[PDB]
Amino acid sequence: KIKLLKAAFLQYCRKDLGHAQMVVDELFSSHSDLDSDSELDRAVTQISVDLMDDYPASIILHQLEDKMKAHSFLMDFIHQVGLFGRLGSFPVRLLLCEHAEKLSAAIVLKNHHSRLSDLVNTAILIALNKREYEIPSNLTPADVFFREVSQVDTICECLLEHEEQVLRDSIEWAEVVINVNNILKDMLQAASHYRQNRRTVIIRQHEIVLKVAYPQADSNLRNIVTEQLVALIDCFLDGYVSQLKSVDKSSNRERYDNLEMEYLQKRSDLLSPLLSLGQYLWAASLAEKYCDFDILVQMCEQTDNQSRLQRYMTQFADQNFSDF
Amino acid sequence: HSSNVQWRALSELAALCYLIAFQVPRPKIKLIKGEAGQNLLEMMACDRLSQSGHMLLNLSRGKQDFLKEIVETFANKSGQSALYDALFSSQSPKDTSFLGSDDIGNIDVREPELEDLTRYDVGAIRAHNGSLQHLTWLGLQWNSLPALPG
Amino acid sequence: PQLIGLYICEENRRANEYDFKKALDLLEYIDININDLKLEILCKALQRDNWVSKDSIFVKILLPEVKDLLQADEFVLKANYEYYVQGQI
Repeated sequence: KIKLLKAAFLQYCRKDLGHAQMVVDELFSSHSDLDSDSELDRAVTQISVDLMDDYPASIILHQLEDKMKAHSFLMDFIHQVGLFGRLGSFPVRLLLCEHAEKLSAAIVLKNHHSRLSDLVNTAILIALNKREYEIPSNLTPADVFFREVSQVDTICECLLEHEEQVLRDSIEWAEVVINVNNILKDMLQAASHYRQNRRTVIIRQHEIVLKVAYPQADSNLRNIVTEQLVALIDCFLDGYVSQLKSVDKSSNRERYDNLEMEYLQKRSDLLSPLLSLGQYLWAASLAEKYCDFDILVQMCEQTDNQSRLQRYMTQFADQNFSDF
Repeated sequence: HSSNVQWRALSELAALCYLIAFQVPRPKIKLIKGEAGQNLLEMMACDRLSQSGHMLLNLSRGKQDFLKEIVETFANKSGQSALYDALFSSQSPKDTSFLGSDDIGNIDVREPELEDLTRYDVGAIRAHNGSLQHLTWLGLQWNSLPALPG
Repeated sequence: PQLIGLYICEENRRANEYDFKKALDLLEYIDININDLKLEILCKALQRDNWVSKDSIFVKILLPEVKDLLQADEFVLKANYEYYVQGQI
């Protein structure tokens, strides 16, 4: 109940000064606790996750940095007092701490980038979710657009499609559709390196692949490459997250695990074809990123005279010969 | 010396190289300490644009807007690795090699104008000390063009 | 005060990004209610918008300074306050 998650949120406050007293409220917790694994332990998971949601709900950047440290001495004040169990990730809602970490480094990666075009796509993205208090206080806000920033990505995309409907593409309008590509990209670079220090999200990425495909149809050479090294930087983070979820699930209920394979395999084919017009100098890195997707790098070696590449492919491979 | 398949692929690769060179702007001549130094630097600039220029053309006369294809296909970073591959042995570290790290951005992919080419040649006559080799080459390069050299 | 209030008067017609930016630079020049004005000014920063400038002044600052619910005391105020939680982050 609410009386409990307000008692550990009170023991973490003292868990910054001393421990002894907090270690006896975790000791009173283990004896007074339920201790039936299947849901009462996911009743204290629903508490540790309701306080990670409140250390994320918390000088707007130096104030969001102070909150990635707070949620860092909150993940250390859980490892010690322990806090060595519970997990209610299920569907849509331990991986939930990391995820709320990753999205607080995303909140600081778009705080570090503040210009008039993103701040406008953000104000359009927040006025659409609800109204804002007009007692000044107009960021128009962030502390709740952090716990949910995933949404200011699918909307600062709908504000690049209405800024592309007026783009009239015309050159300065294909420079504004790349500036956003570069931010959603290095906001996905910031969640990757925060995991190294350990269906709307994805749609908005397959939507900007196709809009990064319509533009290189009319673009000065060099520019059409930098947005191609970018949509290659981004596609290599999606294929890496479907690989990591595969490896997460295995065995029984396999039927669902061989149906999600066909789905990622019909997309590394839809990202390959897309790169069939593009430069094949990136194929070598796309073929290595989803380190097999051989059918694509095998038909790039066939379209050219690089019988040297299909010999360099089979030189470093596990059963490609029986595949080629 | 090599076969036809390598020729086209290599000439394709070379066309990109000459293109990259031609695109490079005229160097900032005023920025040099002395008159001799700056005049030299400009002389070389004219030589670069002239030699690469005629080559770019003679390779583009082979086909219709052949240049456009070269950029659209090999301006991709994939070409940068295909260039390093054909030129060098891959064993060398690809990090400290300038070729592998250059930012090939917005290749003009615009064939050269004859009038510009003429003033490049004239300015680069003294590039190779006016060797009859130099001039006989230029004179031959203009032998296929509709405008004649000065 | 006089300055901040005069830089924001309805008399100052061509008031642009720089007039408010400087009317938020003169707050450390005080020695009464700070955050009442912080609002007074961000609000005429919108009256002049005629729902562009709010946009820019959030572009010029680089944030839990501004208020919110207190503010509305509305479709693109929250809409810009979303790509203002991504900017600050």
